[PDB]
This record gives sequence, structure tokens and C-alpha cells, in this order.
Amino acid sequence: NYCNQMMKSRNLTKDRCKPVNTFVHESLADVQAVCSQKNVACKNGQTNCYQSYSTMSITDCRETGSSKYPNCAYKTTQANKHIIVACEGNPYVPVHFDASV
Amino acid sequence: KETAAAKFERQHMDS
Repeated sequence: NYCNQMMKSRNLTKDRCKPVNTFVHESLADVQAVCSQKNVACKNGQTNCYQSYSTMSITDCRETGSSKYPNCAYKTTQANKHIIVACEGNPYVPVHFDASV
Repeated sequence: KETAAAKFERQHMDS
């Protein structure tokens, strides 16, 4: 399973089971460019969020109701949607994944 | 060691 494999290898579920996590299959340069695209408010009300002009290939990884450490279980949902990321620093780079529309 | 931008890359990037 891509999600079980990737989450593990990325040290994401090595010491616990992360309930949800999205993976972006676009280049890093192209994802970093979103920080200068459409400004929107994060779900929390913050406004340092940016929505990508176009849709991007992403894979949603969600734990199943049965999942329990050490045996984490994820459902793999591949899709193409706009991504919304929060940006900070200098340069202005993504630091959080807010959502995918 | 790991910064917020670095953490985002490791957790969400898979070009």
C-alpha cells in the first residue's frame, strides 16, 4: 500500500499512527510557487494561506477505523485538486498543508 | 535540527 509504505519510510508512523496526511506529486519548485498565488484564509481564520491556480496530483492517506498502533492502516485515495498551503519565512515557503479543493 | 519548511517537505512532498 502506497500510504502505509510512504508514511513509514518518511518517519511519519514510526512512533505512532498519523490519522491523515496528503502527498503532493508535483515538483517542489512548483509547490513552493503557490506561496505567491491566490491569497485565501486558512480554515483557522489565518490569512497567510494560498490556493493554487491549477489542480495538482495528490494522494490522500487516511487511517481506517480499525487502525491502531503499532498496526497503522491507511486508505489510499489518489486525486487531482487545488492545494491550499500556509506560507512563512524568507523566502516565503510552505510550512503547512491546509486543504485540497 | 528540522525546520518547519523542511518538515513540510518530508511529510508532504513526493515529486
